[PDB]
Amino acid sequence: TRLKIVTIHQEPFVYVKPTMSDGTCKEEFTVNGDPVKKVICTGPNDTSPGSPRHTVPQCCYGFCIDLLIKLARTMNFTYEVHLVADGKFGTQERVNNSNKKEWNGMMGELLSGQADMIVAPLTINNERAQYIEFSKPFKYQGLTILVKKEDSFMQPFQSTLWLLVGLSVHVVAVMLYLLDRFSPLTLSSAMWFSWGVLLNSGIGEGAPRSFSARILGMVWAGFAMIIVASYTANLAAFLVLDRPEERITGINDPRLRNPSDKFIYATVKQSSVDIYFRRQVELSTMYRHMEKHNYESAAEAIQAVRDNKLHAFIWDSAVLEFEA
Amino acid sequence: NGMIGEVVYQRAVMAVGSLTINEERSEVVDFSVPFVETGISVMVSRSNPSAFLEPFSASVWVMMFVMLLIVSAIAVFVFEYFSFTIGKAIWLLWGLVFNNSVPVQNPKGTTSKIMVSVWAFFAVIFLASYTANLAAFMIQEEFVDQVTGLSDKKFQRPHDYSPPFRFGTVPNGSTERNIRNNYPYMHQYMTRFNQRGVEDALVSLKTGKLDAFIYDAAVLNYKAGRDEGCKLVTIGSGYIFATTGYGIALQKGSPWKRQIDLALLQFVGDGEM
Amino acid sequence: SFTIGKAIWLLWGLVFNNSVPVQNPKGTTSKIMVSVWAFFAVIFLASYTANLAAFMIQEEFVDQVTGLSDKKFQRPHDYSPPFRFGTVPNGSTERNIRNNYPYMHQYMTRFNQRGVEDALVSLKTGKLDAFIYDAAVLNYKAGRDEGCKLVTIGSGYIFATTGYGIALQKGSPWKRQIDLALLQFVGDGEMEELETLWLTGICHNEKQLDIDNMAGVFYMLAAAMALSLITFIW
Amino acid sequence: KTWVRYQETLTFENMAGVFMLVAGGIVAGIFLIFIEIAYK
Amino acid sequence: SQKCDLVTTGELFFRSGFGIGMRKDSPWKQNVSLSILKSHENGFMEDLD
Ligand SMILES: *[C@@H]1O[C@H](CO)[C@@H](O[C@@H]2O[C@H](CO)[C@@H](O)[C@H](O)[C@H]2NC(C)=O)[C@H](O)[C@H]1NC(C)=O
Ligand SMILES: *[C@@H]1O[C@H](CO)[C@@H](O[C@@H]2O[C@H](CO)[C@@H](O)[C@H](O)[C@H]2NC(C)=O)[C@H](O)[C@H]1NC(C)=O
Ligand SMILES: *[C@@H]1O[C@H](CO)[C@@H](O[C@@H]2O[C@H](CO)[C@@H](O)[C@H](O)[C@H]2NC(C)=O)[C@H](O)[C@H]1NC(C)=O
Ligand SMILES: *[C@@H]1O[C@H](CO)[C@@H](O[C@@H]2O[C@H](CO)[C@@H](O)[C@H](O)[C@H]2NC(C)=O)[C@H](O)[C@H]1NC(C)=O
Ligand SMILES: *[C@@H]1O[C@H](CO)[C@@H](O[C@@H]2O[C@H](CO)[C@@H](O)[C@H](O)[C@H]2NC(C)=O)[C@H](O)[C@H]1NC(C)=O
Ligand SMILES: *[C@@H]1O[C@H](CO)[C@@H](O)[C@H](O)[C@H]1NC(C)=O
Repeated sequence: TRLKIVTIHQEPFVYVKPTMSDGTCKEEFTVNGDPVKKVICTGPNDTSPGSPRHTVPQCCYGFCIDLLIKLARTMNFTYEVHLVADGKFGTQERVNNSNKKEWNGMMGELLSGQADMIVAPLTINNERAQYIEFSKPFKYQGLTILVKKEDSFMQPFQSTLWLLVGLSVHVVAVMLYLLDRFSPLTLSSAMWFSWGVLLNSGIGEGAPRSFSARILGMVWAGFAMIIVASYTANLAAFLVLDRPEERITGINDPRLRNPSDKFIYATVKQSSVDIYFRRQVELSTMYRHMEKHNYESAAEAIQAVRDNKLHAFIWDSAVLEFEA
Repeated sequence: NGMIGEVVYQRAVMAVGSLTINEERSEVVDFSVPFVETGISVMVSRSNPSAFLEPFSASVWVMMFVMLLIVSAIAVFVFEYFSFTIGKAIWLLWGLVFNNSVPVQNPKGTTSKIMVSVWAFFAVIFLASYTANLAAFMIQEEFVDQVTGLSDKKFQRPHDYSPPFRFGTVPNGSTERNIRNNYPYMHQYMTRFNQRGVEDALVSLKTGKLDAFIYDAAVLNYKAGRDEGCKLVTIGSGYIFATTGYGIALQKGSPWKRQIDLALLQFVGDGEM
Repeated sequence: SFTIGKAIWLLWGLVFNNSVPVQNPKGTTSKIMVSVWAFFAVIFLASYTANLAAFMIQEEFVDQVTGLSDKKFQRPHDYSPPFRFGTVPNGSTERNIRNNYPYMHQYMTRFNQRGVEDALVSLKTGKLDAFIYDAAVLNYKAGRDEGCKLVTIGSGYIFATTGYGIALQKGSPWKRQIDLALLQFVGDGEMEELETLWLTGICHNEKQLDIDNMAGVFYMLAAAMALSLITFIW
Repeated sequence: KTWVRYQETLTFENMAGVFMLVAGGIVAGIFLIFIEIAYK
Repeated sequence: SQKCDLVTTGELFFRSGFGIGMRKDSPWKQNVSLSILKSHENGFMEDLD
C-alpha cells in the first residue's frame, strides 16, 4: 500500500543529485534517446561527524532506480524511495547491553520496521539468508584489485631550485657587471660570460677583466657543475630505484604475508566483502592490514588511490570497469 | 564421480588422498585443516647490449634535422642582417654536444649564443637521460618470460601477437572447474586445445606438440629437480595462481574427524610433516 | 700568456671544463699536462658520480639496533652515548637470556630495574633507553601510546618467536578435552574475533630532491662571497 | 547497454612533455629573436 | 690469525659441551672423568691455548 524503499548510495547504481530550485528533478537526456526518469528521494547530506542534521529531498536515479521503475511497471503498487542514514552495508555488531549481536544500516532499518524493502546489491551469505528471505540473484559480479600502474624533469619536478638557480645567475650577472663598473655592449658581454659558464658545452667567448672577479667566476663554475652533477646523479639513481614491481594479482602473494608501508591495501569499512575475508581463518594478516585503513565511502577510496595514497583496493569488477 | 561419489552417496567414509577444495565440495562434505600448502603453475617449453633503439628509434631523428634546418635558417638570416655558419650550421649545432669542438666566433647580435645555451641545456638533460638509461640497464640481467602469468595480454587472443599458442588441462577434472569458476573464456580457449595425459602433455611440451600446461607447482618443481636436460624453470610460484591447500574430507557429522584433526595438529608441530 | 701567478684560475677551470677560454697553448709540455689533467678530471668525475650513486643505493633509515648479536650489545664503548637496557626479574626471560648469553645477564645485572610500570615511567621520562619484553603486549602498549612515540624495533622479526600455552600437571585427564576446546576455539574465527576485540589499533606500522647538501654548499658559497669581499677590498 | 557497454627514456610518452615544453621554448625563443632583430 | 679475509660474527649460539664421546658401562667412566677433572683445575687448557 505504501512501500518505504531504502537503498545505499552506490556510485554506478544510485546517483543522487541535489535539486535545481525546489524539489524538482532535471529531465536530462542520454545518448540513446532515453530521458533520465529521476525520482524524488529523501536523503541526508553527510555523516554524523560530517553534518549534524541535514536531510533534504533530492533526486535519485541510475541503475537500481530504473530497476524499481521496471518492478513498478510489472507489478502495480505505490512506493517512495528514502535513503539510509549511514553509508555502510551492515555487520553482525556486538552491542553493549546483554551481549547481543545486532545488525545496522539497511538491515537495521529494515528489521526495525522503518523500511519495507532493501534495494541494494546484497551479498548472500549464511547470516543474512537465515533471517530474511531473498529473491533471484540478478547480478553476477566478481572481485578484483584496483592498483596504480603509474621523468620529473622540470614540470613534474617541484619548482624551488629552478627559480633559485635563475635568480642566482641573475644576481651573479648583476654583481659581476657591478664589479666591471667598479674595477680595482658591456652588459651583453657579461650576460654572455655568465650564460657561457653555465652553458657547459663549448662557446667562442673570451675572458673579462676579473682581477677581483676570477674567484667568483671559478666558484660559480664549480657550483653550476656540482649542481648539475648532483641533479643528474640523483635523478638517474632515483629512476633506477623506481621499482616497476607494483602488481598484487589477487589474494595470493607471499610478499603480502609480510607486508610493509609500501604494499598498501584496504577495503570499505563494515563491508560484506570484509566479513567474507574475516570468515576465512587463513586471511588473518590481510584482515589485520585491511582494518588499519578502513574507508567510509567508495569516493574517498577513489580520491585516495588517485592521489597515490593507496596501492591496492579490493572492489567489485564491473564497477571498476565502468570507472576505467 | 570418483571419491565424491563414494563419500556423499555413503559408499565410502573419507578420502585420505589428495582432493581439492571449492564451494560445492565445501557444501557436500566437510574438509579438515590444511595439512599441506600447495600451489599451481604453468609449464611451457621455454627453450633457448647488441643495439639500442630506446632514445630516438629513427623517428625523433627527423626532428633533429628540422631543428638543424631552423638554426641554419636563423644563422643565414643573421648573416643577411650582418663565419662559415651558412651551410655548415649542422656541424656547429651538433658539434657542441660533446664539448670538445673548435670555438667558432659567434655573431654579436645576441642571437647564436642564446640558442647554443638552450641546445646545451637540452644536451645536458639528454646526457642525463642517457646515463639514466645506462644505469637502468643494470636492473635487468635475464630475458623476461613469454607468459608472465594469468594477467598476460596473450590470453585474450594470440592473434594480437605474432606467434599463436595453445594450452590444456586435464579432461573433466577439478582444474577445469577451477577455471570455470574464474573464467569461462579460458575454458572456451582451452576446450579446442585439450589433451589426454599429464606425462603425455609433458612429452608434448618437450617435443613441441604443446605450448603450455597447467599443473601443480610443487610437483612440477619435483619433476624439474629430476628432469633430464634441466630446461624447465617454473614461471612464478603461485603469484598469479590459485595456491590452495589440501585437507581430508569426511561426511557431514563424523565424530572421528575432530580427533583426526588432533592428529593433524600433532603431525605439523613436530617436524613430522 | 698569464700563467705566472694566475695558474689557479686556469687549472681549476680545466678541472671542470665549463667552456672557460684562457689562451692558445703553443707549448707541447703544457698541452700534455692539460691532457693528463683532463683525463684525471674525467675519471674523478666518474668516481664522484659513482660515489653519489652508491650513496643513493644505501637505504633511507635503519634502526638503532638491527640484531641480537649487535656490537652495541657486546660493549657500549663502541659508540659515544652509553645506553641502557633492562629485563623483568624473577621470570623466564632472564633464564632464556642465561640459556643463550650469560654475558648479557652480566651486562644486565648492572642495568637492573624494578617493574613493568616503573620501566614504562622510565621510558616516558627518559630514565631507560631499551626494554626487552614480549612482542604483542608491547604492540598493544604502542597502539594505546598517545602520540605513537614508543615503537618497537620492527614487529618481532629477528627474535625467538615463541608461543603461549596452558600449563597442566603431568598426567591430567582433562588435558585432551582442553586441547579439544582450544583447537575448536582456533578454527572457527572465535579466537580471531577475540584478537580483533581485545587488541588496539591506533598506531600503525611504519608511519631526487635533497635539503641539507645544497645548504652546506650554500654555506661554502657564503664563505666564497666572504673571500671575494676580502679580495675586493684589497 | 546503458551503463556497462557505454565506454569513453622512450621519448614517446615519458619525454612527450619534454618535447612539448622544448617546442614551446623554441617557439618563444624564435619570437624573442625576431623581436630583438626588429628592435635593434 | 692466519689470513686477513675473515670476520667472526657476534652470534655465539648453542653453547654446548665439547668433550669425549664415551661408550656404555665401563670401569673407565670414573677414572677418565677424574683425569679430566684434574685437567680442569690446572693450566691444561690455558697452555694449549
Ligand atoms: C493490478 O491491480 C488490479 C486490481 O486493481 C489487479 O486485478 C485483480 O487482481 C486480482 C489478484 O488476486 C485478481 O484476482 C483479479 O482477477 C483481478 N481483477 C479482475 C476483476 O479481473 C491486477 O491483477 C493487478 N495487476 C498486476 C500485474 O498485479
Ligand atoms: C559500550 O560500553 C562501554 C562501557 O562498558 C563504553 O565505554 C568504553 O569502555 C571501554 C572499557 O570497557 C573503554 O576502553 C573505552 O575507552 C570506553 N569508551 C569511551 C568512553 O571512549 C563504550 O563507549 C560503549 N560503546 C558503545 C557502542 O556505546
Ligand atoms: C568427461 O565426462 C564424460 C562424462 O560426462 C566422460 O565421457 C565418457 O568417456 C568414456 C571414454 O571411454 C566413454 O566410454 C563414455 O561413453 C563417455 N560417457 C559419456 C558419453 O557421457 C569423460 O570420460 C570425461 N573426461 C575425462 C574424465 O577424461
Ligand atoms: C625476586 O625474587 C628474589 C628471590 O629469589 C627476591 O630477592 C630477595 O628476596 C628476599 C625475600 O623476599 C628479600 O628479603 C631480599 O631483600 C631480596 N633480595 C633482593 C634485593 O633481590 C626479590 O625480592 C624478588 N623481586 C624482584 C626484584 O623481582
Ligand atoms: C680409579 O678410581 C678409583 C676410585 O677413586 C680408584 O681405584 C683404586 O685403584 C687401586 C688400584 O691398585 C686400588 O688398589 C684401590 O683400592 C682403589 N681405590 C678405591 C677407592 O677403590 C683409583 O683412583 C683409580 N684406579 C682404578 C683403576 O681403580
Ligand atoms: C549540505 O548540502 C549542500 C549541497 O546541497 C552542501 O553545499 C553543503 O556543504 C552540505 N552541508 C551542510 C550541512 O550545509
